[PDB]
Amino acid sequence: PDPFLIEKIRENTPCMNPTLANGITVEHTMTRDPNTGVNMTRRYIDSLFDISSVLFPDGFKYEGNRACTPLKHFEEITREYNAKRIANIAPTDMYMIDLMFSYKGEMLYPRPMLLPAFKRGNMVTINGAKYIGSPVLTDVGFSVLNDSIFIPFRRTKLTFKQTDHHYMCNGQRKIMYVIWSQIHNEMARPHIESCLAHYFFCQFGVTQTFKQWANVDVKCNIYSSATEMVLVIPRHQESIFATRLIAGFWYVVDAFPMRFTRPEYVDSTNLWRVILNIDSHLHSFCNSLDEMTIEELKTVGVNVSTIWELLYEIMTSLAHHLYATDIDETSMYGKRLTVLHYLMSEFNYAVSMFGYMFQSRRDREWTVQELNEGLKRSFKLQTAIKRLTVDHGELDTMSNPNSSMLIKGTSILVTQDRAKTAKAHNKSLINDSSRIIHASIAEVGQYKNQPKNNPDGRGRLNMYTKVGPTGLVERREEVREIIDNAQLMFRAK
Amino acid sequence: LKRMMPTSYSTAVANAGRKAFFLNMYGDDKIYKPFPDIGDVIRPDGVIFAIRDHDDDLAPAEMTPRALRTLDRTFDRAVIGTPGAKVIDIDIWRDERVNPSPTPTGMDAQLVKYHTHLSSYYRELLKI
Amino acid sequence: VKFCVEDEAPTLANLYRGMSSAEVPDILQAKVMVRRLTILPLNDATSHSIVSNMFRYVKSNLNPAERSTADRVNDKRPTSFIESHKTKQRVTPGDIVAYNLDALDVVKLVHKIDDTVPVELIQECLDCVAVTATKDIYPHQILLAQWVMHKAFPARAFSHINKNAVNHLLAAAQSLMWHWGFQQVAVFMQVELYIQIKYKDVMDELYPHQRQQRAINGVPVAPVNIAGIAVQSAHASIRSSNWIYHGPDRLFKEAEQVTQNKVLVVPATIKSVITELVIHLGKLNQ
Amino acid sequence: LLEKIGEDWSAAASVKTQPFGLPSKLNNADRASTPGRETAIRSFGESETRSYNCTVGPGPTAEILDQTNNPLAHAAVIESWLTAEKPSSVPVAVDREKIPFGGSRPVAMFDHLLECSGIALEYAP
Amino acid sequence: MGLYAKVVDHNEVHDQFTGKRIYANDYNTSNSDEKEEFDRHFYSHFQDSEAIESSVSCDCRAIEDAHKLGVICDICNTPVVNTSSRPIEPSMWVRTPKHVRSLINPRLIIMLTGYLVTKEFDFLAYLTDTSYRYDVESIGSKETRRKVDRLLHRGFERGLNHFIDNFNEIFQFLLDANIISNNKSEFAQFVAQNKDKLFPKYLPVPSKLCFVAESTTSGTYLDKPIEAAIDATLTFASIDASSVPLSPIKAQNRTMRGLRLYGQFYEIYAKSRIAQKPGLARRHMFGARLNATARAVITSISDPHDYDELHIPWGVGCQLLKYHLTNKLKAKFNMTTREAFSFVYENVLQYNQIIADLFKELIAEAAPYKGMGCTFHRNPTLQRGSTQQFFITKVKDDINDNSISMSVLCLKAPNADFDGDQLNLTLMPDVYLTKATERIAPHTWVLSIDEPHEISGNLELQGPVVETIINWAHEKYLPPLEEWLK
DNA sequence: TTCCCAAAAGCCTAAAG
DNA sequence: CTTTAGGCTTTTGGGAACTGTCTACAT
RNA sequence: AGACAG
Ligand SMILES: [Zn+2]
Repeated sequence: PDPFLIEKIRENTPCMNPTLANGITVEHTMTRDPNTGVNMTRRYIDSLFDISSVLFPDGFKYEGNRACTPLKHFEEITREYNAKRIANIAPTDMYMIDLMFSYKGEMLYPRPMLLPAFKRGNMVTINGAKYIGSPVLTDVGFSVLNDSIFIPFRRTKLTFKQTDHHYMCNGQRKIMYVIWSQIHNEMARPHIESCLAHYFFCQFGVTQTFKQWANVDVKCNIYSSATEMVLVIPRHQESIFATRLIAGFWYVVDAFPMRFTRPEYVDSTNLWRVILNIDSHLHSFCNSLDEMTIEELKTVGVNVSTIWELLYEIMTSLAHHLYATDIDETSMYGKRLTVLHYLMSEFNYAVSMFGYMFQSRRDREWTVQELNEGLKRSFKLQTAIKRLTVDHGELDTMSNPNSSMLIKGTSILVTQDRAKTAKAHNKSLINDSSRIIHASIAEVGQYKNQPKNNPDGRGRLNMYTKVGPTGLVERREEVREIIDNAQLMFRAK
Repeated sequence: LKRMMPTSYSTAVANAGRKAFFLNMYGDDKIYKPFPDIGDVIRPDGVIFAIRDHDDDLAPAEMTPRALRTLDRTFDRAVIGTPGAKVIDIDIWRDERVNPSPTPTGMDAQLVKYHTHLSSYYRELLKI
Repeated sequence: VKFCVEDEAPTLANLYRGMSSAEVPDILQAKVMVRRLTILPLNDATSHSIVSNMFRYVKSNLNPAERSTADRVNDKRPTSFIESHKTKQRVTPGDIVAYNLDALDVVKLVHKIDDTVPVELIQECLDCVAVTATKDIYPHQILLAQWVMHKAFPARAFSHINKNAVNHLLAAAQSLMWHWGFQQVAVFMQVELYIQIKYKDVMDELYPHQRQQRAINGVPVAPVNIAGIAVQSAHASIRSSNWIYHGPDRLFKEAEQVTQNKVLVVPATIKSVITELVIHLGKLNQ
Repeated sequence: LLEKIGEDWSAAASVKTQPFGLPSKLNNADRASTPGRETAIRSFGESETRSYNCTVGPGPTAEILDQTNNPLAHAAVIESWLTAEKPSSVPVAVDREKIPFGGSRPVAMFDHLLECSGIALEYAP
Repeated sequence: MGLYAKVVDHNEVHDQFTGKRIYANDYNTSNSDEKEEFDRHFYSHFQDSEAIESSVSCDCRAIEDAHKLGVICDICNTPVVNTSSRPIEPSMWVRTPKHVRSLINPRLIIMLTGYLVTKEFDFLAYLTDTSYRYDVESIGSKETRRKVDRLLHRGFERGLNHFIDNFNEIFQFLLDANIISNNKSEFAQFVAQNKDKLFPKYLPVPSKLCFVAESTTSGTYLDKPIEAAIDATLTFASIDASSVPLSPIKAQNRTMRGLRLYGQFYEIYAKSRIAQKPGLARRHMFGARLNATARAVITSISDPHDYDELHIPWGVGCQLLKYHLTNKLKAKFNMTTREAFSFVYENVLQYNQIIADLFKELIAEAAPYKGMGCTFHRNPTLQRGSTQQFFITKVKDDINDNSISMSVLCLKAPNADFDGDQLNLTLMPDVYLTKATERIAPHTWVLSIDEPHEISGNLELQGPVVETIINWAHEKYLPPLEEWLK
């Protein structure tokens, strides 16, 4: 070929994204700060421990983690363990850190752990097998699905659904949406579902709830059941949130009311808890909000600081997403390209369980022996790796007969349902409003690149995608123009 | 089709300890060679290792120089690759802290050779 | 216681042881018672208571396982259920059928070993097999037949082929021994129940692959030839018990060992004859 | 050029058997030990045995599945191949008088398991 | 005439065994020796994840030779039989304890479990054993509560001996009011016709091959359903492994517990290891893993040929016709069978004139046929043409051709296109099987199965041939008829 | 996972001693 | 009048393509 | 049970 021709072809060609071509997992896992030499995984571990540090008994400080010497790495991998110094001969690309805690200024036994040590091109070698580490396209703060607001926490994976209900106002029948959410996992007379207003009435008094979350008063315009009790509200101080509370109240009361004899007991709390008495579950739900969720909700445009504020926002501001949603599940803009949160799901779960089962024992003095036993039983060597090859669907087996990492290696995205992969499910992908055509594919993902994994364009990643810091999918302006028009046609009626 | 010849890289793994010993497939009566050297060519019948189970009572039957060269398709364990395929390299792992060496004397020449080279390489890495 | 146881559951483990448851418761218761118661214381317171313680114781025881690893019970989750366990057999059955049909002939295999063998010896050995097939086959016979016939018949097949094939191979090996001159060992082939300096040097030259031995009290020891221990095993097997001869009368007369009582007296210088047989096999092979 | 270039052909006159007599899959060490794969292909599935039972009488199909399932029948087939002046065009592979039907391992297992429950499938009289 | 199920009298099977009868009652367990003997009789063990070498062996792994066939092993008092052809017989037996009248047939237990056993109450358990705890006020149903009340008011004794001895009256009461409520006529007739076979004295514990334990690094892999069976047997062991002899009521309770464990085991095993998509009936009883079978990419011959003509390649021909080549080598050349296998395997990846001549002579000696008869399968098997007979005619001399020259005409009968699809090939080992397969030969799908007098569309010529015929016939190489005449 | 479809549970209503 | 039969509505559970290759698996 | 081939 003419060298000048190749030069002009290069000049008249847009370059790809070095962030995405060289491996986005590489950047989000194995990138060192210049001020201090610390990987992204190490910083993520420090962030998780700093978040969980609120649950320490005043002196169990988490000092940090260090990088283990390969001398110590080999000594710790190959332990005695009943007179058999067992070693696994395999490439097994890994690196060891040690988490160090402090108690009143004195060191404990450091807990060593192993970490994947991704290579360029999203490549790892685990137990002698070459795996490809793909990012997971996640929703930033919460997802809107067919009829649901799906919000994940560190522990729970909650879903906010809604139904319709009837109530009489001024003698005329009216219909309002009641928003519910099953939270007691063991849960799975008309059968009803746990309304959010039911949780409000279970925690606070009914009059207390109305006064605290609205400028509305309650007696015992007029609101009454359909098919006794009477709730009277000032003629001018009305709101949609108060009406939703009334609808949820009647939804929880109309089917049950064999336990309602004196209406004044409705202002109490034990009666509502009986109607729903797992006070441990109630307290976990109350203190079931963490820093990462709050930060993500702030990023999206919500101002949650307490879970009750979250319930108020969902009941008043985010309920718009339940019946007529401005955003759509079909698109892929405004989404994160998360890697660590899914790779370290095992480690995140281990840290959470350690914290909870450590706070739940006692609030008394802690001995060094008991702390060491807890750390030994919590932070093992392969805590974050035992389930990498079986429980994580973002790590696939590499079978690329090419020298190019773009075509199959570095351009794979995995949906959350396909990311877990522990379900072993098949949604049939046809009767799904999620997998509809959207112009977002053309900018995020590759249409006409249709593997049997995801036959639509969401399976792979568009290599020119503009992705900013912290793995947020940004929108390139220019093509956006054309893209906008296409979207309208996709919804032509 | 000559212009389109894919290149295929393959790895053959064989374990020989107290269970079995390598046969002689790339050496004459004088020189014992279990597997091809680096840069060597596999036999016209692609066969490597061909390890035979170790039995003392069958010594004058399956340990004579003719029996070592001869391969019985049944009762022996060979790894069969593409014939004429040039050998890229060999990786040798040895457990050197067994007082009775399971491999009888004579059939550990190339093994010790490559293991010594690899040991020097890793020792130099460790020294660095 | 128862219751416681128842509650627781148881586981398985327881168963383981065985036882038843128832027873346881018772035882436781016883234881417681024883233881416681016783122781315681018562018173115281512280312590514791017683118751517581117782318761625781128862638871523780128851558871144980826791404490222481091993010796624990795990319920595997099983592309079907019968073939869910990875435990195969080392040998294809068709190879065994072929080796049976092969060993059913003796003249071809004998001429494969040595072309210069009279057929009258083969006929006498087959006539003796026609009577000897009722009784049992003993390990020394199989070992000698494996040693003598490996240039035409694999040794390990002797552990898979049927009894009639083993009897025919014993007849062929006895004929080969009788022709070679090792009549004493040939006598010990179709039977019913009822190393010197020059040899060492020659066998070491013929069998350069020798078993390594443990260093005694720190000082390393010289290796021991595997053919030597095989010869010792055959010698011990032959001297294990007394025997009744069921074979050709001509070979029995040539053996220079005749006893009025219906017992096959083992010659004092039998290990030397076995060593000579092994030396002849080694010379023939290499 | 693409992958799936071939070289995965699996021709097997006779396949090594499990202790419970039935052909099995090939483990890595035992699959990399033969020139070309030596797998026992499941060319008689439910659909294939349906087509055979319908197009041909169930007799020959049961005979094929008995030769495959019963190790003695397969040994007889190989013996017939080896002990014939013409290995091709063998008059009868398995002499059913010497080897009667009903010796197939899966069917014997099924019948024994039912008999341990107190039942047995038998033809109507 | 059909195929129905028949109840088997376990007493007849026990009497017809006439061999080494060892009972599971006499395993006191709780010690190394008896536990090891029980593990030898039960628990077919695979010590390591490695291929075994004992083609023929006894119950113990001590007689590794195969010529000792039918020799009773002194250690086990069991004859030596082929491992693959080992007879499938009940491993153990269970007899009635010293204070139990008889044993209930497991089929009867499973049949009664469908109706008597209920979530809110276990009628069979209440009727049979005494150590059953229940609360009447805890019954959250109404029909079940009424059934329980009626049963309580009737007032039967809760002993196993009473249940067995007075089974007629108890069963009639179960029929009468509401207890089964369906299939009354069939079940009553079944009980009336096979009453004697429902209470056998002896009960067989299934074969050693039924229960598999595979020991390996990280423990000993077992199955789930086996567990139930184990418990049942262990229960009967605990009947006799008691320091203090059990009272007759306790013996009846333990016997009923063991019988219920057997019933649960058989139900679960029939639901899981047979009924499921992978299993015994739907995986092995109707075809699995043929021998003398090959599978290869279909590349064909675009040459003047026959439709019943197939070309198996060098490697497939050598491995598939392994014993045919061995027979030819032994018959012609003074070669031992070991040398024959060595030659054949050595010359699979390499070409020679001798083996090619042997293939040609085999195909020629297949006299009243084009070659060696065989069946050819395309998956999924939808139509008659998915499976079709062909005749092998020539192994290809090119070692690089791992291809299978099926005829062009027979392509449309399956959905076979040369886009990189592997098809299956089964070698017919008999002339009788070839004659039987002649009904699956391609000439059977010529006539359309959906049109009265029409040849099926599967016989239509392929694309290139049709286009060639078009470009030849439909050409203006002559003037029109009027101009041709004028 | 979600849709198919049969079988057992459960419920109101009705007929005979 | 009391005590069960009968048929309709709920709830639950087994089941959901064929062949072949490869991949995963102790603490 | 995930991918791939048809
Ligand atoms: Zn035995």
